[PDB]
Amino acid sequence: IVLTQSPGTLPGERATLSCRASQTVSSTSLAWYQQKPGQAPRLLIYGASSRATGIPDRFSGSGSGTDFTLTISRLEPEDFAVYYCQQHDTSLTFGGGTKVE
Amino acid sequence: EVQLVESGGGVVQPGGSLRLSCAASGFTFNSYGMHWVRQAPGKGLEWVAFIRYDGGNKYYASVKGRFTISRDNSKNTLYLQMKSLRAEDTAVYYCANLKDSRYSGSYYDYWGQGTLVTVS
Amino acid sequence: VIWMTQSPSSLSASVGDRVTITCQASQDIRFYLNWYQQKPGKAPKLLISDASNMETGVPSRFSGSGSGTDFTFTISSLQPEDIATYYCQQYDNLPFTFGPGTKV
Amino acid sequence: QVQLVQSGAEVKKPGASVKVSCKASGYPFTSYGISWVRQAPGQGLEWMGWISTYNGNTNYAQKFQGRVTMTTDTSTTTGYMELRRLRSDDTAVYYCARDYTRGAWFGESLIGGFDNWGQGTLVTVS
Amino acid sequence: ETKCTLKSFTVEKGIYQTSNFRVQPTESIVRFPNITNLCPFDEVFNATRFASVYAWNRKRISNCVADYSVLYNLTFKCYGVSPTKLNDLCFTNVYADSFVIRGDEVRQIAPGQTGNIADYNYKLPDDFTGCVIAWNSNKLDSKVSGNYNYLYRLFRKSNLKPFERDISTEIYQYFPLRSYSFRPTYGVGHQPYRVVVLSFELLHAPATVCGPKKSTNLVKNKCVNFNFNGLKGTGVLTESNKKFLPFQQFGRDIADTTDAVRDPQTLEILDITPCSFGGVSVITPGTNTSNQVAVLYQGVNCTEVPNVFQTRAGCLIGAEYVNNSYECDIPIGAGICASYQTS
Amino acid sequence: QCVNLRTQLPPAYTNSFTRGVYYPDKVFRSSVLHSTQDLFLPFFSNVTWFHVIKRFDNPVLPFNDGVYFASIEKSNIIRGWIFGTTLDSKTQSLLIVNNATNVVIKVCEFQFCNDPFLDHEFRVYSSANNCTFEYVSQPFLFKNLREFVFKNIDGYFKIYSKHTPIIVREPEDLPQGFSALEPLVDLPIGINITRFQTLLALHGAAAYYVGYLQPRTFLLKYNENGTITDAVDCALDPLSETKCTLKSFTVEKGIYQTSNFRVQPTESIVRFPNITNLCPFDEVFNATR
Ligand SMILES: *[C@@H]1O[C@H](CO)[C@@H](O)[C@H](O)[C@H]1NC(C)=O
Ligand SMILES: *[C@@H]1O[C@H](CO)[C@@H](O)[C@H](O)[C@H]1NC(C)=O
Ligand SMILES: *[C@@H]1O[C@H](CO)[C@@H](O)[C@H](O)[C@H]1NC(C)=O
Ligand SMILES: *[C@@H]1O[C@H](CO)[C@@H](O)[C@H](O)[C@H]1NC(C)=O
Ligand SMILES: *[C@@H]1O[C@H](CO)[C@@H](O)[C@H](O)[C@H]1NC(C)=O
Ligand SMILES: *[C@@H]1O[C@H](CO)[C@@H](O)[C@H](O)[C@H]1NC(C)=O
Ligand SMILES: *[C@@H]1O[C@H](CO)[C@@H](O)[C@H](O)[C@H]1NC(C)=O
Ligand SMILES: *[C@@H]1O[C@H](CO)[C@@H](O)[C@H](O)[C@H]1NC(C)=O
Ligand SMILES: *[C@@H]1O[C@H](CO)[C@@H](O)[C@H](O)[C@H]1NC(C)=O
Ligand SMILES: *[C@@H]1O[C@H](CO)[C@@H](O)[C@H](O)[C@H]1NC(C)=O
Ligand SMILES: *[C@@H]1O[C@H](CO)[C@@H](O)[C@H](O)[C@H]1NC(C)=O
Ligand SMILES: *[C@@H]1O[C@H](CO)[C@@H](O)[C@H](O)[C@H]1NC(C)=O
Ligand SMILES: *[C@@H]1O[C@H](CO)[C@@H](O)[C@H](O)[C@H]1NC(C)=O
Repeated sequence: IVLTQSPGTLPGERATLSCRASQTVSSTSLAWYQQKPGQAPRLLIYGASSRATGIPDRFSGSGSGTDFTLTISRLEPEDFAVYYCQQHDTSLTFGGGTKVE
Repeated sequence: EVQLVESGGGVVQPGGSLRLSCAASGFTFNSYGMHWVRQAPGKGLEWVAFIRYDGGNKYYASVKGRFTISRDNSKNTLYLQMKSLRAEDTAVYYCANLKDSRYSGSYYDYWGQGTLVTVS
Repeated sequence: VIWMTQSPSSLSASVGDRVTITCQASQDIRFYLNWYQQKPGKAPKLLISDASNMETGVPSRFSGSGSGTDFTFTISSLQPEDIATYYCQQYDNLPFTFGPGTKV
Repeated sequence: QVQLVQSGAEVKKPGASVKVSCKASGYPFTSYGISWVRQAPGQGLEWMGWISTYNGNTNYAQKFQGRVTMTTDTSTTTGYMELRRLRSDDTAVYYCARDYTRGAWFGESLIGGFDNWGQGTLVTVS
Repeated sequence: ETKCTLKSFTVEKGIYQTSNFRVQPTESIVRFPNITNLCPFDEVFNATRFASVYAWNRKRISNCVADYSVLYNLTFKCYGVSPTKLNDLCFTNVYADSFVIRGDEVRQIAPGQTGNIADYNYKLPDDFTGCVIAWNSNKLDSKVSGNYNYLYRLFRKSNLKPFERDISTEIYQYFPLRSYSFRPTYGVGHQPYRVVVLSFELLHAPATVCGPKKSTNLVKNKCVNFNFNGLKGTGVLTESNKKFLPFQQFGRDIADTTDAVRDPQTLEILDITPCSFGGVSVITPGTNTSNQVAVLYQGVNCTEVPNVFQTRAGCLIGAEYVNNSYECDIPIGAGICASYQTS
Repeated sequence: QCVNLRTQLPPAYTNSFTRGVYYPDKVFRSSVLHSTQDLFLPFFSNVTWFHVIKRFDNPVLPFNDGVYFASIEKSNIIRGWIFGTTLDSKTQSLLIVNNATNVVIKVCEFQFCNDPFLDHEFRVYSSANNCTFEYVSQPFLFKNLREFVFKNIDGYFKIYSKHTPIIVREPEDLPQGFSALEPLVDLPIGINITRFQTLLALHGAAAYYVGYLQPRTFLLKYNENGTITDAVDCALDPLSETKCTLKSFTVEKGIYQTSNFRVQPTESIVRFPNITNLCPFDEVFNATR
């Protein structure tokens, strides 16, 4: 399944990131990741909704069908990073990646 | 080649006794259990007795209480001691190693030629 | 003690005919049955073990099957060399027993 | 207190193979699987494959089906990956992660993601 | 004490044994092997997909440590067993049966019950031993257009036997299976529930699944009550110079007495002795002259017992040792005698 | 695919002498003589000698009450064993096979080949059905002398083993000396083993020996480091009997009473009055009134 993200490139303001699948992806099989410069990616959202342990409450995900999003209620100086969407409904793939700037 | 040779047959009187023996060669006699089987003229095969490889446990058929089975693994010889012989015990006595996946474990089936015992 | 019986006790067949012999146990002996063939003046020869396993050297025309109490021995095509008395024997438990014997 | 520690950077020639290790601690090794993901300079995350630490079962991405081999050692609680026939296009940072997306005992999909990641091993081909 | 032992309001000059010195244990040292392999409950309960009730799925659990805390931590009804005791039981097998049903059908997953699930889809035996766990999965399984992936059997010519499965599609003299069609707009009774039934098999056989155990820290050079992986006893634990083989767990003396053990977690060898003990004797002049006494602790060290003199016979307390020499009066042993002297 | 690979030769025999002693339990003992009763290979017994040279002995043998197995080689030809009853698709069988990196032990309904072997691939069986047991660990396996004891008690298949280097002697017999076998693995399988067969790998010379265990009493000597260095078979001869009674590998000059002589009965004699009338219980219990 192909995952397309937008915008290519997007403190204190609300941010929204989108990920659209070419095929239906179960909520149980979708997740979001964050990658800071010089660091490995970390898990933020799993099951399309639940937060990973250690993740601040300002991070929340949701969606259904082919349309899923990740929302940051308020951008902090440390929230400027590249975000990725993932699905493992079929095999396992990652999206192109969307940059917050 | 594998051989089993019965001997000690002959003619005895009722109430008498006779000791039969079977000499084994060509195989690991001392690792196998052994059977005695008899066949009277005009009849089918009748199982008589069985002894385990170590000469420990013994089993008997119609003959229990009269016949005793034993072996000597240093001579590769199987014995059958028959006491209180009756006219009904007239038969050809065979020693055998019967193929048995449950008790003796033998994977090969061997028979002797048989020795005739007559009681009269 | 498990009692063994065979049927028919005697059968008449020509060369090329199909021959079947039935062995029946009074008790369930699963698949622990031996089949023997005895020619006059000779010790019994084992043909089949564990109900259906053929002994090495036994012609492919011989076969058998069955489980529990009802077992069958078959000769797909009787040969002139197949005239003998056939016995079934159980070794599920001691004492071991042979059937009456079937005359071919 | 889960940690994943990978080997340092390697430099290889075209046609050579590279072996990348990942030492795991802070959790029961046989309760979680091991996944591998690589990231080339300027690129996103590409999945290479997965291995079960419990039964040795694997699931590889088609791209590396004939090139990558994954193994585990439960006595040293360490994962290993080998990538054969390296090309210049294989220059990337190779990461290990703890897998909670597929079960190690049953092989069925789980509700989760890759939570713990190693620091990444840089492999250069030239 | 001496007067009572001898049944006399009078005591003659001499030494008498009246009692025994024994050191009591002050702690409880419990040691077990640490878990290396754990039962995959996580991979059963946190699965993305559950089987249909008409075709329920069985996963086998074996050769593992069964930690049930998580199930308590997150419907939970146990039959024949308490949910708070599962942590200290062993089983020969554990079987997890997973399926999806309606909320109103949850009551059918129990022994002695009847209904179209109990009778045609998933039957438990009247003597069922195990635990039934269920939770609301509306957020995951329900769909706006309707989730038709989950099916149940409505028609059959007979009822099921315990743990029987029937997934045939033969036409009933009707098509035997019908969809649930789960939706987020349904009331609770019609919402989907994920059910996992944990069957506990107990046979006259070696266990393959056991829960974990409580343990404490190791204490040495003190009198304690100890248990090393079931190896019970009381005494003082010390290091050891014994050379155990790689497979040996404990050792015994010539009297077939356990005198050393291997620690389950540190794999070190510890020596074991009984806590200090010995006889207690009272040394006294005749009560017609004096009521003064001295007490000898036989074979005991003066620092173990709690005018203190240490002799080969034990620790003598209450008598004053002098460097003089007299004829023996009340003998103690090893060349030492006691006497009542001049105040 | 099963491949049918011969003539049948008579067995050779060798002298076991003092070998086959294993640690009876997992208990440390030291500086002590311990008396135990268990299944041991009898001292100075007759052991069957098989050859792998163009002849490859691999017959199906009885398991009886336990098997002592030993082999001497360099090429690692003997790599596994099959244990079972009918050794076909009708029953569960135990397959133990070693390879370069690990050992695989599994119990399944295997349909074994008429003459099974390894070919470095498995040509041991043609097919297998639903397995009940699986286990994987490290490999079990001057010339290399490898000795094993296989016991099957209360469902547990217990394996003891020892590996030592030996000097090559021309007679190519069993070496003298005392070496105790340590426990290797204890498998909770629960199957009935009555027959076994040795699996050879093809691609050299090797030989192996088979003996059978008996219920006997032994006196075992544990040294300072809890190692068994000697043993006495209390049922070998009158001298060993005295040594066991006096709990000493050393007997002082004198006369000792160690046992009892007793003649056994040889016949069963049953004598009752000759009565042909049967007791009328029927006419008491089945009465109308
Ligand atoms: C259990 O204890 C041993 C030795 O102390 C240690 O090496 C091992 O890693 C521990 N296992 C776990 C899961 O912590
Ligand atoms: C399912 O996963 C969550 C998140 O890691 C965990 O908190 C929960 O305990 C797991 N459930 C079970 C039964 O393990
Ligand atoms: C007790 O002491 C008195 C002297 O005060 C003496 O006369 C008497 O005989 C003594 N009695 C005994 C039993 O020693
Ligand atoms: C008594 O304790 C002291 C002090 O530790 C020690 O030096 C002495 O040898 C001990 N004597 C005996 C009999 O234990
Ligand atoms: C006895 O004399 C020694 C010196 O030789 C001294 O150390 C010790 O304390 C004396 N004991 C008594 C009771 O006077
Ligand atoms: C080996 O013998 C069997 C019959 O028992 C036969 O089916 C098989 O094809 C033979 N194997 C080969 C390679 O011919
Ligand atoms: C069997 O052992 C006996 C000693 O009891 C020995 O005399 C005999 O020669 C041995 N048999 C063979 C074939 O070596
Ligand atoms: C040895 O057996 C194991 C388990 O079947 C297998 O994974 C491994 O590749 C085998 N080794 C060789 C050299 O075949
Ligand atoms: C499963 O095992 C049973 C014996 O208990 C056997 O009859 C059945 O055929 C086996 N199933 C399969 C698919 O082989
Ligand atoms: C194993 O042998 C025992 C004793 O004869 C028997 O009772 C048991 O049923 C056998 N097991 C099997 C599977 O045949
Ligand atoms: C016991 O082991 C030590 C080495 O730790 C060795 O020096 C000593 O000789 C051994 N004792 C015996 C009787 O073998
Ligand atoms: C039967 O018993 C009677 C005594 O009551 C005896 O005289 C008779 O001889 C016996 N019969 C036989 C055959 O011994
Ligand atoms: C009574 O008669 C019946 C019928 O013949 C029989 O079955 C039963 O055993 C008899 N009862 C007794 C004590 O003989």
